[PDB]
Amino acid sequence: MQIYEGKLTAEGLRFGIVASRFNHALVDRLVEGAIDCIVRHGGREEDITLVRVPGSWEIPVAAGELARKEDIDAVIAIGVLIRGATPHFDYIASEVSKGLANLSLELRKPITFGVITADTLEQAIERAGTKHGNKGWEAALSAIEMANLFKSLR
Amino acid sequence: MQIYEGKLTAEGLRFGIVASRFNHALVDRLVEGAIDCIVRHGGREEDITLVRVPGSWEIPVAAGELARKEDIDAVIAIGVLIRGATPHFDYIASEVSKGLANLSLELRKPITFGVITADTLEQAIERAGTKHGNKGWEAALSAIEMANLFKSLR
Amino acid sequence: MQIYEGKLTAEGLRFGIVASRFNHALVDRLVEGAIDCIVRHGGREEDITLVRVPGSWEIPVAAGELARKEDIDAVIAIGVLIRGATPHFDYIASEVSKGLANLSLELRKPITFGVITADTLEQAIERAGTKHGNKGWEAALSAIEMANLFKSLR
Amino acid sequence: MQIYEGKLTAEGLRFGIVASRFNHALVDRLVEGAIDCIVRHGGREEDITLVRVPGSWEIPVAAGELARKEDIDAVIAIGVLIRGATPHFDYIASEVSKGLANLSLELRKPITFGVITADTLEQAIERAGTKHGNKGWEAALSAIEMANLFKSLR
Amino acid sequence: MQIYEGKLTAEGLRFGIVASRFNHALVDRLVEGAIDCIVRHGGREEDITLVRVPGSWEIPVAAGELARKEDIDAVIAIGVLIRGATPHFDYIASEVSKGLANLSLELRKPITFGVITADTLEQAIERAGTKHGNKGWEAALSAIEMANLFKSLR
Amino acid sequence: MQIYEGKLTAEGLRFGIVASRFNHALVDRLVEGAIDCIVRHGGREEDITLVRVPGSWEIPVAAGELARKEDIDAVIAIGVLIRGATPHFDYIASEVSKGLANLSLELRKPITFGVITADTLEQAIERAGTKHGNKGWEAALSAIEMANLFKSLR
Amino acid sequence: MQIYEGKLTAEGLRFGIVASRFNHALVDRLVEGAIDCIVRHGGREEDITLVRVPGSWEIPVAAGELARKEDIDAVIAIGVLIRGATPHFDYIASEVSKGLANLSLELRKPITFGVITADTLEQAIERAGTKHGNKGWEAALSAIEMANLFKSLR
Repeated sequence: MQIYEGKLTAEGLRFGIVASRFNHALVDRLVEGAIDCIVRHGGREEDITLVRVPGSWEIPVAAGELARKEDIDAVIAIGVLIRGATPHFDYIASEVSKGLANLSLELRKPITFGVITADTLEQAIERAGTKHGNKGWEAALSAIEMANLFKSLR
Repeated sequence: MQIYEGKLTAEGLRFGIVASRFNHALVDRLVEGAIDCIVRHGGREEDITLVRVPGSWEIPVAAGELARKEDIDAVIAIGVLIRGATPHFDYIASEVSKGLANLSLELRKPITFGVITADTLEQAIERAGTKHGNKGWEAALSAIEMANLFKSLR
Repeated sequence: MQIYEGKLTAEGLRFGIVASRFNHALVDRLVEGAIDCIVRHGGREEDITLVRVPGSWEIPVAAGELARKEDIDAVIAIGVLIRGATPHFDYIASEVSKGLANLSLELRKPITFGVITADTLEQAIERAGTKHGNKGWEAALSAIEMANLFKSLR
Repeated sequence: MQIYEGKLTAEGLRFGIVASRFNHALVDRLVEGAIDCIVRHGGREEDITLVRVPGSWEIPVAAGELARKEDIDAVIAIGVLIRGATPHFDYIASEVSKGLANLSLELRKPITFGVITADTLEQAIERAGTKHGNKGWEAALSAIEMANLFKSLR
Repeated sequence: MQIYEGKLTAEGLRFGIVASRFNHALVDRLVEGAIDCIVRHGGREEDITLVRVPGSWEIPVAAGELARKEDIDAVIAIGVLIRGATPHFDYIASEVSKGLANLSLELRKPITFGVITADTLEQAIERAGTKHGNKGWEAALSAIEMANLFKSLR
Repeated sequence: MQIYEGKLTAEGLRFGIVASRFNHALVDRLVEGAIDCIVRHGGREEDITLVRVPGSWEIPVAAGELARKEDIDAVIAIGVLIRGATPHFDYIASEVSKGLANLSLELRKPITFGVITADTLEQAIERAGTKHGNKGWEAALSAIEMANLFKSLR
Repeated sequence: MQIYEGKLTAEGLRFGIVASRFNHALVDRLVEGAIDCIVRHGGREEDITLVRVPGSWEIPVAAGELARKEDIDAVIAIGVLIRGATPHFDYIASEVSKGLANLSLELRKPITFGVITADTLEQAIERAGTKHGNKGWEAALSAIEMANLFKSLR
């Protein structure tokens, strides 16, 4: 059988991170976790490009610029959405996830989903470096794997 | 009437399988079922390409690379999503299904959906080689049929 | 006012029918109804092309091949989805409807929706040749009208 | 500041109306409303093109043909969907709205949404020329404004 | 086996329609439906004879005159009965259905039943061109089939 | 289309009225209403023939004599049934309506149904010249229309 | 038949608007809506006369002065009443509506009713440029139609 897979060593890999600023007390923990994952898997901090945008709505259009760079191997999208009183959350979460997924297919380049979409603040806290882990660290680990996979698959 | 259909013998057919790693104790049973269905329908194991990706989110972008290969007749997407506490599942399930369906139409090549989308762990276990069958085996059987069909349709 | 409309006589019209095999005891009644509608409206059975696929998921990619044929005036998509225990139904029904609607716009050719999307088995039986009619007959009648319409509109 | 807006006089404007036939006792009041709004705003009835299609599902593909005409300034989509027993309504309403919205962007031409999407028959009756007005008349007024706006914006 | 059936093309067929005036806001949609079905199946509008009578009670005696015409191939009976406070409805619906059924047998000529017999106003509205279709259109389609059938059977 | 209808002017028309005597305090108001309708629509009182019978049961056999007269253009049947304690009402109401409907078809002559069939005395009072109108006036108006119709239809 | 109607183009039309000041946060949205409706239907802002009065009670006497002007084609009355704790609202709403209706008849000149009469503050907000529209815009549209009508009717 032909088997393709990505290892988890990040030597020589170059990452773009797009991180929104809303809910920054939680997004900043996700960014810390993504950078930590990259660096302790052997990626250099100098080969990370960090783009900041105001809210999760603006993540896609910035990720589309970063993922078009030839010297970016994968993009990690980071943000925190917490449901408020209206259906606003539904439309933002829907379009942020659709836009990143579409951009990954269009550009044929891994874009990983480090965006929390929580009903409650407690759930967001749990996923931003407390009892359910750190979704930024997880999205960066996925991006390492996918960049390594794409060195033979793409 | 002109009637087009695919038979279920897999001699000479070449398959791509993209299988995510999350929930691997269940995904691995789906992969076993897909390979068994191919091989005991006459397909050779050497004509299977298996691509591993970290999560269901990353299945589409890998399936788009595999489906673009001229020597792949059909792609079988395999993964297991189980709803958690937040709406995350909804956005991942929505984009994985949308991306695979879109890629199948864009590339005019059968891509079959062996991805469980369960509300509970019990429902995923049921569909991964226990009391409700094996969705990997089912998605491979669909891909056999579709690849045969496309020998005259495409 | 300029008024465009399609009549319901099917002389000289050529139809493609894509029908899935899952829930075949019901889909086969929808296929009977579509062929009967075409033939008793004056269409010839020789000018029907029937393509079988395993499940509703595979309808779109087969319909995209049939709709691209220059000698097919309209495509009728036929299948039966019944909700199960998990959200699987939602993702399949969503992508089958999206893919067919998208193909119709991309290819500028009528593709009619004879796909039952039922919560219960009883509702599917009602719509497959019993007390609420036959959705295959209805989708064929719509395709007759739209093909005649497009003789002047397209 | 530069300010662009459309007035509501319809002299010289040319409209396409696509109206489905299902629920025709209500759709026909919406069509009456749209024509009345155009004509009493100064538009000529001869400058209306009316296309009939069988159901709301078929509105998009017909609107795509009408909106491509160089001599059509805006398209008004008219139809009535009323929820039935199954989830069918959800998929039809979803793709009709998606397809019109997408066509408007692709063709860079206003397409207005005079499609009722009601849970009950009572709600549809209210919106088709009774206590909550006439959605046909409203979609026509929007299309007059948009066609005038696009004489300077487009 | 000898098989007799009628097709649904209406070329050269000549219809009588008897339509009562009570509940005319609904009956008039049934009449619209019957004429539309005839005409778009290929029947000429000039070959329709429309007789108006005051109530459903008077439909039979008028249908008896129309069905005796040698140049009428089938009669379509159209009316709307809605149950009131007394048992009146029962006696009217009973004799209207009995009288049409008896006339069809006595005159050996198809007479189709496009008469709504509803418990509620809502039910009548549903059946006169809204969510349960148009009983006029249905009774016309039956009369087209029956007139064609009788060209070989009678 | 050929269109047959009756106007509501009664000049030269000749009517037979058969009215029972039971519940005469109510039937006599129905008779007043029928004569008033005829006369103020231009019919002459001299061209009315009134036949009295004891009960609603006897209306049909008397109406069959009046309808056979060559110089009677239409017959109006008038009576009031009110449900009692036993099923008697059901059998009388059933046979009176059946007999009148049958005679109209046999004799090919309009016979209109001005017979109240009420569950309560209050419902009969409502329909005999109070809050729900006068069923004798209504049956006479129907007979005027049908006699004028039959001048061209019969 | 002779048919008189007003179109909705406002070229050359001259309007008087009488608007009270109580509940001005809402009345001022109604005034914006009336002026916008006039101007975007082709009326000139220079041909509007606006009269301010303290409360709805004072609208009639000011409207009677404006309606008597030979160069005013129609008057639009604008104000917002919201029920308070006492029956005061009833007497004010009753006399404002009576006075305007009476003046319109006495002076034979259209006076349109853009006065909200609400039980609650929420209902007034809904009708002053939010979810149930803008009653000032609606009263202006009615005044445009009636002024055009009276060019031939008066």
